[PDB]
Amino acid sequence: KVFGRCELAAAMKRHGLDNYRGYSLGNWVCAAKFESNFNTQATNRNTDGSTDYGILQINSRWWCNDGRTPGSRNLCNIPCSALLSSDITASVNCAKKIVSDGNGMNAWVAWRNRCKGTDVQAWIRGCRL
Ligand SMILES: [Cl-]
Repeated sequence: KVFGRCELAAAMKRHGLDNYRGYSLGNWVCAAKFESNFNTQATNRNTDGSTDYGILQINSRWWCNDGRTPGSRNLCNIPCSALLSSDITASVNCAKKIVSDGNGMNAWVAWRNRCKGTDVQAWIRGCRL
């Protein structure tokens, strides 16, 4: 599924991400935009052979099992393919674990490089939340 901007903002809002660990909703929408372009089916292979999955490009190196990333972990205890649903619940639940961990949203490369330090409020402008 390719989410609309406000559609995704609303979904993230009702799943409790607004100001979760201090990260306002626009940060989460911005992260999803630059990770997956709002596409729940997005997958990308990393140089080390792990793969990023879904709307928030969750990495099999640490967070989910795909059975093809030797030595990796599965900290969200979930098959990576489960992070590709049209329903964002699994990705949000895993994201909340990731963001509470250590370096916060810096765990998402696209967030650090494209959202952090910018005015992210524009990402939720006009949305019915
Ligand atoms: Cl292994």
